[PDB]
Amino acid sequence: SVTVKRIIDNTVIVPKLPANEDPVEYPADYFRKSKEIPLYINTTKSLSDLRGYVYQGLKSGNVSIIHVNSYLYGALKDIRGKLDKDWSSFGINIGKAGDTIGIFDLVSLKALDGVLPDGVSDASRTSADDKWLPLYLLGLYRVGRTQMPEYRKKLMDGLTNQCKMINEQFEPLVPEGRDIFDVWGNDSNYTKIVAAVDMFFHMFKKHECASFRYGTIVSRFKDCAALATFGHLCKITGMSTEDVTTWILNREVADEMVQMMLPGQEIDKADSYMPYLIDFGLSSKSPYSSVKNPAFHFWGQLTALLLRSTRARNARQPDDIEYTSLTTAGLLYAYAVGSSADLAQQFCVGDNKYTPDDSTGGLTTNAPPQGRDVVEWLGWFEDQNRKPTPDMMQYAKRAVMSLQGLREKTIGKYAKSEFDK
Amino acid sequence: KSYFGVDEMDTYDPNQLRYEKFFFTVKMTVRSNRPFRTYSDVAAAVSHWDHMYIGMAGKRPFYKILAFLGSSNLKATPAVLADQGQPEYHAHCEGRAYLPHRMGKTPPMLNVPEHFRRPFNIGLYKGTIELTMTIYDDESLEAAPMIWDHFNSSKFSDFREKALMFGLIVEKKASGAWVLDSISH
Amino acid sequence: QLRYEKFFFTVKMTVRSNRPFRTYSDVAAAVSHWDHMYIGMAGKRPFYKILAFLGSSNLKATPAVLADQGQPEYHAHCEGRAYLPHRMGKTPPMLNVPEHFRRPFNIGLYKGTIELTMTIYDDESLEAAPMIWDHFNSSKFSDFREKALMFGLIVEKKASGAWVLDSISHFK
RNA sequence: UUUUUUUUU
Repeated sequence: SVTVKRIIDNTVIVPKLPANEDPVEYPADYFRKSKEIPLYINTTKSLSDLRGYVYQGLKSGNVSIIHVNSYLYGALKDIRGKLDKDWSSFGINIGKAGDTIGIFDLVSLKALDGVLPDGVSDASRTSADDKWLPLYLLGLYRVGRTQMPEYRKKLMDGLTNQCKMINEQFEPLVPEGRDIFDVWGNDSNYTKIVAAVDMFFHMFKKHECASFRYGTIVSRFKDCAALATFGHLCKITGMSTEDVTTWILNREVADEMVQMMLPGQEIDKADSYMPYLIDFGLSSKSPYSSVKNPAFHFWGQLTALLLRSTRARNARQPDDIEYTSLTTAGLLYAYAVGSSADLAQQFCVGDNKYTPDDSTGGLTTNAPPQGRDVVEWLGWFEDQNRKPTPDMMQYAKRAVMSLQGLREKTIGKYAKSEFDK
Repeated sequence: KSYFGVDEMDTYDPNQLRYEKFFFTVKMTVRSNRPFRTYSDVAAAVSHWDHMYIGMAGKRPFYKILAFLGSSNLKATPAVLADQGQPEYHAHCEGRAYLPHRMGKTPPMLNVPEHFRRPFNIGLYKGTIELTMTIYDDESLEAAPMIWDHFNSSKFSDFREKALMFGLIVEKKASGAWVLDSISH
Repeated sequence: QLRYEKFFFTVKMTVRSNRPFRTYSDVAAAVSHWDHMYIGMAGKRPFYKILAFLGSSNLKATPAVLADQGQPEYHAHCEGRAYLPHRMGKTPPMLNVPEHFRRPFNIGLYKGTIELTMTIYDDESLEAAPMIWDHFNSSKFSDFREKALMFGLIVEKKASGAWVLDSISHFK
């Protein structure tokens, strides 16, 4: 904080900020208060009635959500497995090495209350059709998330192939007309079930029923596409994390970095609840989203774009961010890393480590400095004013000379608009 | 009781009289040859309207009662009198009725039509049945008549027998009217 | 259980039709189904049927019939105080309000309309009254039970000495 | 309503 006093009167005031946005939450705060992830379902009806209800509702296309939830509960309950290690996360524990667990042993079950809708029942539904029905429903959930006809049909054809390779003579349900199951994403229990299934079948990938994971892979990194970008930039650059966090040169991505790196919220633990913070309900607005970290996302993906990266020409271009300042830092860093290759001795035979024999030099001119360090680059940048070098712009242009596909309001579009000039 | 722990009491007491008011609309058609002698054959033929039931569960008692009502008061078409080659029987009804039953609790209904169509072959008789029904609960405060009252009974005799012809077990409470017991099926 | 329930009763019966009735059996058949679609008080339903019997016993002609034979028409009216032994258990409380029904009757040979205006209500008085069963004019013969059954009313003619109402399934 | 590679058994 800082004090700002009215000059003419010497009065004291404290300028606050408007809040059109919403506050931020962390997963650690959910397990610091209550320790049980609730899940509400119905278990009044037997399995055959739910099978009939689901199958007929899907054939007609007027199935209810509660019946699908209860059917998935009553189907994914006899699946189990072994357990290797000591699963635990955010002060919770699950089993111990050398026992068996189910799929719903990760969340607490309870009793849903209130009146329930009706269905269209059938009295001929062979059991063999359970192998692929949960898979079909999860695939429907997956395909109902992207609003694009081409992608939608490609994904539903992949889904039909997935069902065919298991139970061929399977036929499509939910016909191509009135669209259903796109409202289900607004529900909370369905996404909890999907997330639990995805985590369980992600840890045990050798399970014979692993094909269900075809339908739940979009649910893991949801609303967290700022960590992915940071990792991709760390891999493309090839440097350690310390050098990457050093090269920021502006306190707008740094605010996001401080917002994204707190003691709790354990990252790098694949067997944790972190990636599923959204679906499980642990947080409303995830701090790693791209709507609260726009500068970080844009700078990271522009640096990635300027270093001959593949996953750079399909990102989006968030607005309300000053492109002139982040762009310059990204360009400087890209030129710095892609214009000096660090060579040196790495493993030394006994007492024979090569030493750099460079004390006499002639690099007093505008030519670049060798090695990669912000200290010596800021000096050269300052001594050569803020104007980018013509060689730097030539490198940037040749780095983006050829680009086939582009989409409106994409970082590729912005780069081809400003740098291709 | 033959085992241990297999529920106890069922305190909620499903076994008790509950009343349900609702609008009903019915339309039935039957086609066959060798025109249709006697009423027992009516029950026998119509009993195969739900050999493979695909209707909205929870309405089976209502649908069975409704089929019985429609079979009760079906009127033969003039063609039956004029020509015997291909007789036809038609029926149509509509109103508001309230039924007592103890099957359980019925979920919320909806004003949707349901169509059924099946062939039959009972010994000498063969043909087709085609029904179209629509039932939906009413929340008004009118004083509707009992569904049983809608049966005139001046044709055919006894209600336990007839209720059994359709697969429906009922009771003959002395001081009131007939109340459902269960669906034999 | 033999329960004696007291009530004041008023009844007005009217029948209109063509093909004027000849035998009492046809009239009884026509009147027995006066309640095709009953929407009255449930707990008074059996009692009304008993009162219909009374109206049958009191069938009368009017000068209208003597004025023309092509509009057959019969009237009847009765009223008073009575009490009835019954084995239906317990009857709910009853109010004093009029009730009316009008239905079409179609038995083939005879077709027309039947109108019944009834008002049965509690008798809070403590004075003795005769038997309601010993109120009709059908001293006639022992076939009172046959008439009741033809209407559809089950009665007992055992050593009790009366024609007490027995049961329902009056529908047949 | 969230989202922001017409990526993904």
